[PDB]
Amino acid sequence: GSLTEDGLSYKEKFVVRSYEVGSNKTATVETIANLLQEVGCNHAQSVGFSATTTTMRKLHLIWVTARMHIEIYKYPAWGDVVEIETWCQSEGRIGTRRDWILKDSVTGEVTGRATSKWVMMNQDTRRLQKVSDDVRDEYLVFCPQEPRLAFPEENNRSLKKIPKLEDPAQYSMIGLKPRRADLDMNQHVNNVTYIGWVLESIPQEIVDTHELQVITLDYRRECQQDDVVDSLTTTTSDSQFLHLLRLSGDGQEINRGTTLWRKK
Amino acid sequence: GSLTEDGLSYKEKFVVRSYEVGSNKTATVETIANLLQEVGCNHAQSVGFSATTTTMRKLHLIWVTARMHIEIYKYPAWGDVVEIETWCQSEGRIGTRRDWILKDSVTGEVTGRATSKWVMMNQDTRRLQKVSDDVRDEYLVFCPQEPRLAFPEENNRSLKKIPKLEDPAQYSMIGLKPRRADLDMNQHVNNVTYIGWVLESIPQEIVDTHELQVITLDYRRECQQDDVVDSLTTTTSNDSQFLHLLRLSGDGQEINRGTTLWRKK
Ligand SMILES: COc1ccnc(N2CCNCC2)n1
Ligand SMILES: COc1ccnc(N2CCNCC2)n1
Repeated sequence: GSLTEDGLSYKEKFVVRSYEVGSNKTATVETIANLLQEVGCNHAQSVGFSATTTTMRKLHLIWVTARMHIEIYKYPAWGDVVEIETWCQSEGRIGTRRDWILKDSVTGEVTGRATSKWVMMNQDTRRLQKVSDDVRDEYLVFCPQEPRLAFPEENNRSLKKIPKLEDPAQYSMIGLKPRRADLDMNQHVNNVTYIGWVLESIPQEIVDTHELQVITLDYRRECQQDDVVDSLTTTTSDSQFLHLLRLSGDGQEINRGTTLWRKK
Repeated sequence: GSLTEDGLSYKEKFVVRSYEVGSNKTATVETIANLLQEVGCNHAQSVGFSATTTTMRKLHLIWVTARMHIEIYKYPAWGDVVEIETWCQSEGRIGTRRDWILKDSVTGEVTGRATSKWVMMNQDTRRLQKVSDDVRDEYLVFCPQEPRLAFPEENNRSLKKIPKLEDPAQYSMIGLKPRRADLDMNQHVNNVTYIGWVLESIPQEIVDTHELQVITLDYRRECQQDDVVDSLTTTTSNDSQFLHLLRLSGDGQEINRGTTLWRKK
Protein backbone atom coordinates (compact mmCIF):
# COMPACT_ATOMS: atom_id res chain seq x y z
CA GLY A 1 0.00 0.00 0.00
CA SER A 2 0.93 3.65 -0.44
CA LEU A 3 -0.31 7.24 -0.07
CA THR A 4 -1.65 8.90 -3.27
CA GLU A 5 0.45 11.51 -5.16
CA ASP A 6 -0.96 14.42 -3.14
CA GLY A 7 -0.47 12.56 0.20
CA LEU A 8 -4.14 13.20 1.17
CA SER A 9 -5.44 9.60 0.83
CA TYR A 10 -4.03 6.00 0.91
CA LYS A 11 -4.52 2.94 -1.37
CA GLU A 12 -4.02 -0.82 -0.85
CA LYS A 13 -4.65 -4.02 -2.80
CA PHE A 14 -5.80 -7.18 -1.01
CA VAL A 15 -6.12 -10.69 -2.47
CA VAL A 16 -9.25 -12.38 -1.00
CA ARG A 17 -8.31 -15.49 1.13
CA SER A 18 -10.01 -18.92 1.26
CA TYR A 19 -11.02 -18.62 4.95
CA GLU A 20 -12.31 -15.04 4.36
CA VAL A 21 -15.28 -16.14 2.16
CA GLY A 22 -18.76 -17.48 2.94
CA SER A 23 -21.00 -20.05 1.19
CA ASN A 24 -21.28 -17.86 -1.94
CA LYS A 25 -17.42 -18.02 -2.38
CA THR A 26 -17.28 -14.20 -1.83
CA ALA A 27 -15.80 -12.18 1.08
CA THR A 28 -17.98 -11.82 4.17
CA VAL A 29 -18.94 -8.30 5.37
CA GLU A 30 -16.66 -8.96 8.41
CA THR A 31 -13.73 -9.61 6.00
CA ILE A 32 -14.56 -6.28 4.30
CA ALA A 33 -14.73 -4.53 7.74
CA ASN A 34 -11.25 -6.01 8.70
CA LEU A 35 -9.74 -4.79 5.40
CA LEU A 36 -11.14 -1.26 5.98
CA GLN A 37 -9.61 -1.31 9.48
CA GLU A 38 -6.27 -2.61 8.07
CA VAL A 39 -5.96 0.02 5.28
CA GLY A 40 -6.88 2.66 7.95
CA CYS A 41 -4.01 1.49 10.22
CA ASN A 42 -1.52 1.61 7.32
CA HIS A 43 -2.74 5.11 6.30
CA ALA A 44 -2.22 6.28 9.96
CA GLN A 45 1.28 4.76 10.09
CA SER A 46 2.37 6.20 6.71
CA VAL A 47 1.58 9.72 7.99
CA GLY A 48 3.42 9.28 11.32
CA PHE A 49 0.98 7.97 13.94
CA SER A 50 1.28 5.48 16.89
CA ALA A 51 -4.11 6.35 16.42
CA THR A 52 -2.83 9.12 18.75
CA THR A 53 -1.48 12.45 17.38
CA THR A 54 1.28 13.58 19.90
CA THR A 55 -1.04 16.05 21.68
CA MET A 56 -3.51 13.13 22.29
CA ARG A 57 -0.68 11.14 23.93
CA LYS A 58 0.17 14.11 26.20
CA LEU A 59 -3.52 14.36 27.24
CA HIS A 60 -4.30 10.57 27.48
CA LEU A 61 -6.85 10.92 24.65
CA ILE A 62 -7.98 8.21 22.15
CA TRP A 63 -10.41 7.95 19.18
CA VAL A 64 -13.39 5.63 19.62
CA THR A 65 -15.87 4.59 16.88
CA ALA A 66 -19.33 6.14 17.23
CA ARG A 67 -20.75 4.96 13.87
CA MET A 68 -19.83 2.59 11.05
CA HIS A 69 -21.77 2.57 7.77
CA ILE A 70 -21.02 0.13 4.87
CA GLU A 71 -22.70 -0.22 1.44
CA ILE A 72 -21.54 -3.11 -0.79
CA TYR A 73 -22.63 -3.52 -4.47
CA LYS A 74 -20.47 -6.58 -5.26
CA TYR A 75 -18.55 -8.80 -2.85
CA PRO A 76 -15.10 -9.74 -4.18
CA ALA A 77 -14.77 -13.48 -4.88
CA TRP A 78 -12.09 -15.75 -3.33
CA GLY A 79 -8.88 -15.07 -5.28
CA ASP A 80 -9.83 -11.59 -6.53
CA VAL A 81 -7.83 -8.44 -5.88
CA VAL A 82 -9.76 -5.60 -4.20
CA GLU A 83 -8.30 -2.06 -3.99
CA ILE A 84 -9.37 0.18 -1.10
CA GLU A 85 -8.78 3.97 -1.01
CA THR A 86 -9.16 5.69 2.41
CA TRP A 87 -8.93 9.26 3.77
CA CYS A 88 -9.75 11.29 6.89
CA GLN A 89 -11.59 14.56 7.52
CA SER A 90 -12.21 16.88 10.52
CA GLU A 91 -15.83 17.56 11.45
CA GLY A 92 -15.27 20.67 13.59
CA ARG A 93 -15.23 19.83 17.30
CA ILE A 94 -17.66 16.89 16.95
CA GLY A 95 -14.96 14.40 15.93
CA THR A 96 -13.24 12.84 12.93
CA ARG A 97 -14.59 10.98 9.88
CA ARG A 98 -12.84 8.16 7.97
CA ASP A 99 -14.14 7.19 4.48
CA TRP A 100 -13.41 4.30 2.07
CA ILE A 101 -14.01 3.39 -1.58
CA LEU A 102 -13.63 -0.29 -2.64
CA LYS A 103 -12.83 -1.14 -6.28
CA ASP A 104 -12.36 -4.27 -8.41
CA SER A 105 -8.65 -4.16 -9.32
CA VAL A 106 -9.35 -5.62 -12.79
CA THR A 107 -12.28 -3.46 -13.93
CA GLY A 108 -11.54 -0.35 -11.82
CA GLU A 109 -15.26 -0.07 -10.91
CA VAL A 110 -16.58 0.87 -7.45
CA THR A 111 -17.83 -2.30 -5.72
CA GLY A 112 -18.49 -0.80 -2.26
CA ARG A 113 -18.09 2.24 -0.01
CA ALA A 114 -17.91 2.99 3.73
CA THR A 115 -17.91 5.85 6.27
CA SER A 116 -17.19 6.00 10.02
CA LYS A 117 -17.51 8.68 12.71
CA TRP A 118 -14.95 8.77 15.55
CA VAL A 119 -15.35 10.66 18.84
CA MET A 120 -12.61 11.85 21.24
CA MET A 121 -12.35 10.05 24.64
CA ASN A 122 -10.06 10.12 27.70
CA GLN A 123 -8.74 6.51 27.99
CA ASP A 124 -8.68 6.74 31.81
CA THR A 125 -12.07 8.33 32.77
CA ARG A 126 -13.73 7.04 29.53
CA ARG A 127 -15.33 10.51 29.10
CA LEU A 128 -16.24 11.76 25.61
CA GLN A 129 -14.55 15.06 24.74
CA LYS A 130 -15.06 17.58 21.97
CA VAL A 131 -12.06 18.06 19.57
CA SER A 132 -10.24 20.83 21.44
CA ASP A 133 -8.12 22.62 18.72
CA ASP A 134 -4.38 21.54 18.23
CA VAL A 135 -5.50 17.96 17.20
CA ARG A 136 -7.63 19.71 14.54
CA ASP A 137 -4.52 21.59 13.25
CA GLU A 138 -2.41 18.41 13.12
CA TYR A 139 -5.27 16.57 11.32
CA LEU A 140 -5.41 19.37 8.65
CA VAL A 141 -1.95 18.54 7.32
CA PHE A 142 -3.05 14.92 6.34
CA CYS A 143 -6.68 15.57 5.27
CA PRO A 144 -8.18 17.09 2.10
CA GLN A 145 -9.26 20.68 2.85
CA GLU A 146 -12.26 20.65 0.44
CA PRO A 147 -14.95 18.08 1.49
CA ARG A 148 -14.43 14.57 0.12
CA LEU A 149 -17.35 12.30 0.98
CA ALA A 150 -17.84 8.62 0.12
CA PHE A 151 -21.58 9.30 0.75
CA PRO A 152 -22.21 12.78 -0.68
CA GLU A 153 -26.03 12.52 -1.30
CA GLU A 154 -28.17 15.08 0.65
CA ASN A 155 -30.34 12.93 2.99
CA ASN A 156 -28.56 9.50 2.78
CA ARG A 157 -28.54 6.16 4.74
CA SER A 158 -25.23 6.95 6.60
CA LEU A 159 -26.64 9.91 8.61
CA LYS A 160 -30.12 8.60 9.62
CA LYS A 161 -31.25 8.33 13.27
CA ILE A 162 -31.56 4.67 14.47
CA PRO A 163 -34.45 3.79 16.81
CA LYS A 164 -34.36 1.36 19.77
CA LEU A 165 -35.68 -2.18 19.30
CA GLU A 166 -38.78 -2.89 21.41
CA ASP A 167 -39.21 -6.10 23.40
CA PRO A 168 -40.10 -8.71 22.32
CA ALA A 169 -37.55 -9.07 19.49
CA GLN A 170 -38.60 -11.20 16.48
CA TYR A 171 -35.24 -13.04 16.37
CA SER A 172 -32.40 -13.46 18.94
CA MET A 173 -28.98 -15.00 19.58
CA ILE A 174 -28.26 -15.14 23.33
CA GLY A 175 -25.05 -15.75 25.31
CA LEU A 176 -22.45 -14.37 22.85
CA LYS A 177 -18.97 -14.05 24.45
CA PRO A 178 -15.75 -12.72 22.95
CA ARG A 179 -12.77 -15.12 22.80
CA ARG A 180 -9.04 -14.10 22.47
CA ALA A 181 -9.31 -13.86 18.63
CA ASP A 182 -12.03 -11.19 19.08
CA LEU A 183 -9.60 -8.93 21.04
CA ASP A 184 -7.17 -6.49 19.40
CA MET A 185 -3.47 -5.90 20.44
CA ASN A 186 -4.71 -3.64 23.32
CA GLN A 187 -7.13 -6.38 24.64
CA HIS A 188 -10.28 -4.49 23.63
CA VAL A 189 -13.02 -6.22 21.58
CA ASN A 190 -12.49 -5.58 17.82
CA ASN A 191 -15.18 -3.31 16.30
CA VAL A 192 -15.79 -6.05 13.59
CA THR A 193 -16.87 -8.59 16.29
CA TYR A 194 -19.94 -6.36 16.96
CA ILE A 195 -20.91 -6.64 13.27
CA GLY A 196 -20.68 -10.44 13.50
CA TRP A 197 -22.69 -10.51 16.74
CA VAL A 198 -25.38 -8.25 15.13
CA LEU A 199 -25.66 -10.64 12.15
CA GLU A 200 -25.98 -13.71 14.50
CA SER A 201 -29.68 -13.00 15.12
CA ILE A 202 -30.47 -12.76 11.35
CA PRO A 203 -32.16 -16.07 10.37
CA GLN A 204 -30.08 -18.51 8.28
CA GLU A 205 -32.89 -18.52 5.66
CA ILE A 206 -32.35 -14.76 5.03
CA VAL A 207 -28.58 -15.26 4.75
CA ASP A 208 -29.02 -18.19 2.29
CA THR A 209 -31.44 -16.31 -0.05
CA HIS A 210 -30.39 -12.64 0.31
CA GLU A 211 -27.21 -10.52 0.09
CA LEU A 212 -26.28 -7.85 2.64
CA GLN A 213 -26.38 -4.54 0.76
CA VAL A 214 -26.21 -1.99 3.64
CA ILE A 215 -25.32 -2.07 7.35
CA THR A 216 -25.27 0.94 9.72
CA LEU A 217 -24.07 0.51 13.29
CA ASP A 218 -24.06 2.82 16.35
CA TYR A 219 -21.53 2.16 19.12
CA ARG A 220 -22.60 3.29 22.61
CA ARG A 221 -20.48 1.27 25.03
CA GLU A 222 -17.63 -1.24 24.73
CA CYS A 223 -17.98 -4.95 25.53
CA GLN A 224 -15.48 -6.29 28.09
CA GLN A 225 -13.54 -9.57 27.69
CA ASP A 226 -15.71 -11.08 30.52
CA ASP A 227 -19.11 -9.63 29.35
CA VAL A 228 -21.96 -11.70 27.77
CA VAL A 229 -24.02 -10.23 24.89
CA ASP A 230 -27.55 -10.83 23.56
CA SER A 231 -28.22 -9.99 19.88
CA LEU A 232 -31.82 -8.97 19.00
CA THR A 233 -33.46 -8.48 15.56
CA THR A 234 -36.86 -7.43 14.11
CA THR A 235 -37.97 -7.15 10.46
CA THR A 236 -39.08 -3.58 9.69
CA SER A 237 -40.15 -4.13 6.04
CA ASP A 238 -35.99 -5.92 -0.07
CA SER A 239 -35.61 -6.90 3.62
CA GLN A 240 -34.89 -4.38 6.39
CA PHE A 241 -33.98 -5.21 9.97
CA LEU A 242 -33.62 -3.33 13.23
CA HIS A 243 -30.84 -4.64 15.54
CA LEU A 244 -29.82 -4.26 19.17
CA LEU A 245 -26.84 -5.67 21.14
CA ARG A 246 -27.17 -5.54 24.92
CA LEU A 247 -25.45 -7.02 27.98
CA SER A 248 -27.03 -10.37 28.90
CA GLY A 249 -27.34 -9.42 32.55
CA ASP A 250 -28.66 -5.90 33.21
CA GLY A 251 -29.73 -5.34 29.56
CA GLN A 252 -27.26 -2.42 29.15
CA GLU A 253 -27.20 -1.22 25.49
CA ILE A 254 -23.87 -1.65 23.74
CA ASN A 255 -25.00 -1.31 20.03
CA ARG A 256 -27.97 -0.46 17.78
CA GLY A 257 -28.20 -0.74 13.96
CA THR A 258 -30.09 -1.53 10.72
CA THR A 259 -29.41 -3.83 7.73
CA LEU A 260 -30.80 -3.90 4.18
CA TRP A 261 -30.80 -7.07 2.07
CA ARG A 262 -31.76 -7.84 -1.57
CA LYS A 263 -32.88 -11.23 -3.01
CA LYS A 264 -30.02 -13.00 -4.92
CA GLY B 1 2.59 -17.26 -4.30
CA SER B 2 4.07 -19.84 -6.65
CA LEU B 3 5.24 -23.47 -6.95
CA THR B 4 9.02 -24.06 -6.63
CA GLU B 5 11.19 -24.79 -9.72
CA ASP B 6 10.65 -28.56 -9.47
CA GLY B 7 6.86 -28.16 -8.95
CA LEU B 8 7.00 -30.35 -5.79
CA SER B 9 6.36 -27.61 -3.18
CA TYR B 10 4.73 -24.11 -2.99
CA LYS B 11 5.87 -20.76 -1.46
CA GLU B 12 3.98 -17.60 -0.36
CA LYS B 13 4.80 -14.32 1.38
CA PHE B 14 2.32 -12.76 3.82
CA VAL B 15 2.50 -9.31 5.44
CA VAL B 16 1.29 -9.54 9.08
CA ARG B 17 -1.93 -7.44 9.63
CA SER B 18 -2.88 -5.17 12.58
CA TYR B 19 -5.93 -7.27 13.60
CA GLU B 20 -3.86 -10.51 13.31
CA VAL B 21 -1.59 -9.72 16.32
CA GLY B 22 -1.98 -10.11 20.09
CA SER B 23 -0.78 -8.07 23.12
CA ASN B 24 2.89 -8.65 22.20
CA LYS B 25 2.37 -7.02 18.71
CA THR B 26 3.16 -10.44 17.09
CA ALA B 27 0.89 -12.82 15.11
CA THR B 28 -1.33 -15.12 17.17
CA VAL B 29 -1.00 -18.92 16.71
CA GLU B 30 -4.49 -18.80 15.09
CA THR B 31 -3.17 -16.26 12.52
CA ILE B 32 -0.27 -18.69 11.81
CA ALA B 33 -2.78 -21.61 11.49
CA ASN B 34 -4.93 -19.55 8.98
CA LEU B 35 -1.84 -18.73 6.88
CA LEU B 36 -0.84 -22.43 6.77
CA GLN B 37 -4.40 -23.27 5.64
CA GLU B 38 -4.28 -20.45 3.02
CA VAL B 39 -0.91 -21.45 1.49
CA GLY B 40 -2.23 -25.08 1.44
CA CYS B 41 -5.33 -24.04 -0.54
CA ASN B 42 -3.20 -22.10 -3.07
CA HIS B 43 -0.80 -25.08 -3.44
CA ALA B 44 -3.84 -27.37 -4.13
CA GLN B 45 -5.24 -24.94 -6.71
CA SER B 46 -1.90 -24.41 -8.48
CA VAL B 47 -1.69 -28.18 -9.13
CA GLY B 48 -5.30 -28.53 -10.38
CA PHE B 49 -7.60 -29.31 -7.42
CA SER B 50 -10.99 -27.90 -6.07
CA ALA B 51 -9.41 -30.14 -2.19
CA THR B 52 -10.53 -33.28 -4.00
CA THR B 53 -8.86 -35.27 -6.80
CA THR B 54 -10.83 -36.60 -9.85
CA THR B 55 -11.12 -40.06 -8.22
CA MET B 56 -12.32 -38.56 -4.90
CA ARG B 57 -15.14 -36.57 -6.58
CA LYS B 58 -16.30 -39.72 -8.45
CA LEU B 59 -16.52 -41.61 -5.10
CA HIS B 60 -17.84 -38.76 -2.84
CA LEU B 61 -14.62 -38.77 -0.75
CA ILE B 62 -13.02 -35.86 1.18
CA TRP B 63 -9.84 -35.35 3.29
CA VAL B 64 -10.37 -34.64 6.98
CA THR B 65 -7.68 -33.48 9.46
CA ALA B 66 -6.72 -36.12 12.00
CA ARG B 67 -3.76 -34.22 13.55
CA MET B 68 -2.23 -30.74 13.48
CA HIS B 69 1.19 -30.08 15.04
CA ILE B 70 2.82 -26.59 15.15
CA GLU B 71 6.18 -25.52 16.60
CA ILE B 72 6.98 -21.74 16.56
CA TYR B 73 10.43 -20.26 17.48
CA LYS B 74 9.61 -16.62 16.68
CA TYR B 75 6.22 -15.05 15.99
CA PRO B 76 6.38 -12.51 13.15
CA ALA B 77 5.65 -8.95 14.31
CA TRP B 78 2.87 -6.72 12.88
CA GLY B 79 4.17 -5.41 9.54
CA ASP B 80 6.72 -8.18 8.92
CA VAL B 81 6.77 -10.42 5.85
CA VAL B 82 6.64 -14.18 6.58
CA GLU B 83 7.36 -16.77 3.84
CA ILE B 84 5.74 -20.20 4.10
CA GLU B 85 6.84 -23.25 2.04
CA THR B 86 4.39 -26.20 1.91
CA TRP B 87 4.33 -29.71 0.35
CA CYS B 88 2.37 -32.96 0.49
CA GLN B 89 3.33 -36.60 0.90
CA SER B 90 1.59 -39.98 0.61
CA GLU B 91 1.72 -42.19 3.76
CA GLY B 92 0.67 -45.41 2.03
CA ARG B 93 -2.96 -46.40 2.61
CA ILE B 94 -3.11 -44.55 5.99
CA GLY B 95 -3.65 -41.08 4.51
CA THR B 96 -1.70 -37.98 3.44
CA ARG B 97 0.63 -35.58 5.25
CA ARG B 98 1.01 -31.81 4.66
CA ASP B 99 4.19 -30.09 5.99
CA TRP B 100 5.14 -26.37 6.33
CA ILE B 101 8.29 -24.32 7.01
CA LEU B 102 7.92 -20.65 8.08
CA LYS B 103 10.75 -18.17 7.47
CA ASP B 104 11.50 -14.49 8.16
CA SER B 105 11.56 -12.95 4.65
CA VAL B 106 14.34 -10.53 5.66
CA THR B 107 16.78 -12.88 7.41
CA GLY B 108 15.81 -16.12 5.62
CA GLU B 109 15.88 -18.01 8.96
CA VAL B 110 13.35 -20.68 9.99
CA THR B 111 10.93 -19.14 12.53
CA GLY B 112 8.45 -22.05 12.75
CA ARG B 113 7.35 -25.38 11.26
CA ALA B 114 4.18 -27.47 11.09
CA THR B 115 2.84 -30.93 10.11
CA SER B 116 -0.68 -32.31 9.62
CA LYS B 117 -2.11 -35.80 9.01
CA TRP B 118 -5.22 -36.16 6.82
CA VAL B 119 -7.48 -39.23 6.63
CA MET B 120 -9.88 -40.23 3.82
CA MET B 121 -13.64 -39.95 4.59
CA ASN B 122 -16.91 -40.48 2.63
CA GLN B 123 -18.68 -37.08 2.57
CA ASP B 124 -22.11 -38.75 2.94
CA THR B 125 -21.74 -41.64 5.48
CA ARG B 126 -18.89 -39.82 7.31
CA ARG B 127 -16.97 -43.17 7.40
CA LEU B 128 -13.18 -43.18 7.31
CA GLN B 129 -11.38 -45.34 4.74
CA LYS B 130 -7.91 -46.27 3.57
CA VAL B 131 -6.51 -44.44 0.53
CA SER B 132 -7.19 -46.35 -2.73
CA ASP B 133 -4.49 -46.98 -5.42
CA ASP B 134 -6.06 -44.49 -7.88
CA VAL B 135 -5.78 -41.66 -5.33
CA ARG B 136 -2.17 -42.57 -4.42
CA ASP B 137 -1.02 -42.30 -8.06
CA GLU B 138 -2.97 -39.05 -8.67
CA TYR B 139 -1.06 -37.10 -6.00
CA LEU B 140 2.30 -38.93 -6.47
CA VAL B 141 2.73 -36.61 -9.50
CA PHE B 142 2.64 -33.50 -7.13
CA CYS B 143 4.63 -34.88 -4.15
CA PRO B 144 8.38 -35.42 -3.62
CA GLN B 145 9.17 -39.14 -4.03
CA GLU B 146 11.99 -39.21 -1.43
CA PRO B 147 10.75 -38.36 2.13
CA ARG B 148 10.71 -34.64 2.97
CA LEU B 149 9.78 -34.06 6.62
CA ALA B 150 9.39 -30.77 8.49
CA PHE B 151 9.88 -32.87 11.67
CA PRO B 152 12.52 -35.46 10.77
CA GLU B 153 13.74 -36.32 14.40
CA GLU B 154 13.94 -39.93 15.83
CA ASN B 155 11.26 -39.33 18.53
CA ASN B 156 9.64 -35.93 17.79
CA ARG B 157 6.65 -34.45 19.68
CA SER B 158 4.63 -34.48 16.37
CA LEU B 159 4.08 -38.29 16.57
CA LYS B 160 3.47 -38.71 20.35
CA LYS B 161 0.33 -40.40 21.78
CA ILE B 162 -2.03 -37.93 23.57
CA PRO B 163 -3.84 -39.15 26.72
CA LYS B 164 -7.40 -38.27 27.81
CA LEU B 165 -7.92 -35.52 30.41
CA GLU B 166 -9.37 -36.85 33.67
CA ASP B 167 -12.21 -35.09 35.49
CA PRO B 168 -11.92 -32.76 37.28
CA ALA B 169 -10.04 -30.43 34.92
CA GLN B 170 -7.81 -27.77 36.55
CA TYR B 171 -9.08 -25.00 34.22
CA SER B 172 -12.20 -24.70 31.98
CA MET B 173 -14.07 -22.48 29.51
CA ILE B 174 -17.74 -23.52 29.22
CA GLY B 175 -20.41 -22.79 26.60
CA LEU B 176 -18.25 -22.07 23.51
CA LYS B 177 -20.37 -21.78 20.33
CA PRO B 178 -19.27 -21.18 16.75
CA ARG B 179 -20.62 -18.06 14.98
CA ARG B 180 -20.79 -17.52 11.13
CA ALA B 181 -17.14 -16.24 11.03
CA ASP B 182 -16.04 -19.64 12.47
CA LEU B 183 -17.56 -21.49 9.47
CA ASP B 184 -15.75 -22.10 6.17
CA MET B 185 -17.26 -21.73 2.61
CA ASN B 186 -18.89 -25.22 3.03
CA GLN B 187 -20.51 -24.25 6.42
CA HIS B 188 -18.27 -26.55 8.49
CA VAL B 189 -16.38 -25.20 11.54
CA ASN B 190 -12.85 -24.04 10.51
CA ASN B 191 -10.04 -26.20 12.03
CA VAL B 192 -8.41 -23.04 13.46
CA THR B 193 -11.51 -22.36 15.66
CA TYR B 194 -10.68 -25.58 17.60
CA ILE B 195 -7.19 -24.19 18.34
CA GLY B 196 -8.75 -20.98 19.69
CA TRP B 197 -11.30 -22.93 21.77
CA VAL B 198 -8.46 -25.14 23.19
CA LEU B 199 -6.51 -22.01 24.23
CA GLU B 200 -9.64 -20.47 25.92
CA SER B 201 -9.16 -22.60 29.05
CA ILE B 202 -5.47 -21.55 29.43
CA PRO B 203 -5.33 -18.95 32.25
CA GLN B 204 -4.74 -15.31 31.21
CA GLU B 205 -1.69 -15.20 33.54
CA ILE B 206 0.02 -17.95 31.49
CA VAL B 207 -0.74 -16.11 28.24
CA ASP B 208 0.58 -12.79 29.65
CA THR B 209 3.89 -14.27 30.94
CA HIS B 210 4.61 -17.16 28.52
CA GLU B 211 4.86 -17.76 24.76
CA LEU B 212 3.26 -20.76 23.02
CA GLN B 213 6.14 -22.83 21.65
CA VAL B 214 4.37 -26.10 20.66
CA ILE B 215 0.76 -27.21 20.13
CA THR B 216 -0.38 -30.70 19.03
CA LEU B 217 -4.05 -31.35 18.35
CA ASP B 218 -6.04 -34.54 17.62
CA TYR B 219 -9.35 -34.24 15.76
CA ARG B 220 -11.90 -36.98 16.51
CA ARG B 221 -15.28 -35.51 15.54
CA GLU B 222 -16.50 -32.29 13.94
CA CYS B 223 -18.44 -29.59 15.81
CA GLN B 224 -21.79 -28.60 14.25
CA GLN B 225 -22.99 -25.00 13.78
CA ASP B 226 -25.60 -25.62 16.57
CA ASP B 227 -23.28 -27.55 18.99
CA VAL B 228 -21.92 -26.15 22.32
CA VAL B 229 -18.34 -26.94 23.40
CA ASP B 230 -16.56 -27.11 26.78
CA SER B 231 -12.77 -26.56 26.82
CA LEU B 232 -10.82 -28.32 29.62
CA THR B 233 -7.16 -27.91 30.71
CA THR B 234 -4.73 -29.40 33.27
CA THR B 235 -1.07 -28.54 33.93
CA THR B 236 1.12 -31.64 33.44
CA SER B 237 4.50 -30.06 34.40
CA ASN B 238 10.82 -23.13 33.61
CA ASP B 239 8.52 -24.66 30.92
CA SER B 240 4.73 -25.16 31.20
CA GLN B 241 2.92 -28.17 29.73
CA PHE B 242 -0.83 -28.60 29.47
CA LEU B 243 -3.23 -31.39 28.60
CA HIS B 244 -6.39 -30.24 26.76
CA LEU B 245 -9.80 -31.68 25.91
CA LEU B 246 -12.72 -30.25 23.89
CA ARG B 247 -16.05 -32.00 24.40
CA LEU B 248 -19.74 -31.40 23.61
CA SER B 249 -21.39 -29.48 26.47
CA GLY B 250 -24.33 -31.85 26.59
CA ASP B 251 -23.44 -35.56 26.44
CA GLY B 252 -19.68 -34.93 26.96
CA GLN B 253 -18.82 -36.39 23.52
CA GLU B 254 -15.08 -35.91 22.73
CA ILE B 255 -14.36 -33.70 19.73
CA ASN B 256 -10.62 -32.86 20.38
CA ARG B 257 -7.62 -33.70 22.60
CA GLY B 258 -4.19 -32.00 22.67
CA THR B 259 -1.08 -30.68 24.49
CA THR B 260 0.68 -27.28 24.58
CA LEU B 261 4.21 -26.27 25.65
CA TRP B 262 5.03 -22.73 26.78
CA ARG B 263 8.29 -20.94 27.73
CA LYS B 264 8.68 -17.86 29.99
CA LYS B 265 9.19 -14.59 27.99
C1 LIG C 1 -19.65 7.49 21.43
O1 LIG C 1 -19.45 6.08 21.25
C2 LIG C 1 -18.87 5.37 22.23
C3 LIG C 1 -18.32 4.15 21.85
C4 LIG C 1 -17.74 3.42 22.85
N1 LIG C 1 -17.71 3.81 24.12
C5 LIG C 1 -18.31 4.99 24.40
N2 LIG C 1 -18.34 5.39 25.71
C6 LIG C 1 -19.38 6.33 26.15
C7 LIG C 1 -19.02 7.01 27.45
N3 LIG C 1 -18.74 6.02 28.49
C8 LIG C 1 -17.63 5.17 28.07
C9 LIG C 1 -17.93 4.46 26.77
N4 LIG C 1 -18.92 5.79 23.49
C1 LIG D 1 -9.91 -38.92 12.27
O1 LIG D 1 -10.31 -37.55 12.13
C2 LIG D 1 -11.63 -37.23 12.11
C3 LIG D 1 -11.87 -35.86 12.06
C4 LIG D 1 -13.19 -35.50 12.01
N1 LIG D 1 -14.20 -36.38 11.99
C5 LIG D 1 -13.85 -37.69 12.02
N2 LIG D 1 -14.86 -38.61 12.04
C6 LIG D 1 -14.62 -39.95 12.59
C7 LIG D 1 -15.63 -40.96 12.07
N3 LIG D 1 -17.00 -40.51 12.34
C8 LIG D 1 -17.24 -39.22 11.68
C9 LIG D 1 -16.25 -38.17 12.17
N4 LIG D 1 -12.58 -38.16 12.06
